Amino acid sequence: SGVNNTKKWKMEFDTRERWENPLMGWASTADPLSNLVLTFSTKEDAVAFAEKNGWSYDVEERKVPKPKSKSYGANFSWNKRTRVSTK
Amino acid sequence: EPFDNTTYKNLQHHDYSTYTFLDLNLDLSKFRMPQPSSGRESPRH
Repeated sequence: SGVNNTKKWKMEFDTRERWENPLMGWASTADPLSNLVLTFSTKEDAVAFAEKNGWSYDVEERKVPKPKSKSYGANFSWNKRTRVSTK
Repeated sequence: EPFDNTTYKNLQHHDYSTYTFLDLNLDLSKFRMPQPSSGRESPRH
């Protein structure tokens, strides 16, 4: 339920092939940018960094939890369906 | 009638039975009043 890993923007790259090493079955790759993850404070900063480095990018907007109405009293409503049958 | 303070007058409970309490509530039904209604048969309705 923590939200501290949702405070900063990231940049990642497309996933590419990983294959089994014939000897030991490990996961082998030829993608040098496989584990490259960059951190940014803002979308504008990230887009600028990608543009100057000549990478094509897709931006996905932040999904923020919507504010909600929370009432402990509603659990004991007289005429509503919010009445809980168990605590 | 003369004031006597030397007897225990609550001796009826020595005769009560298993179904006594609920039988008396049955007899008390006629004396009640129309109950109030939420507006739905149950919270799950």
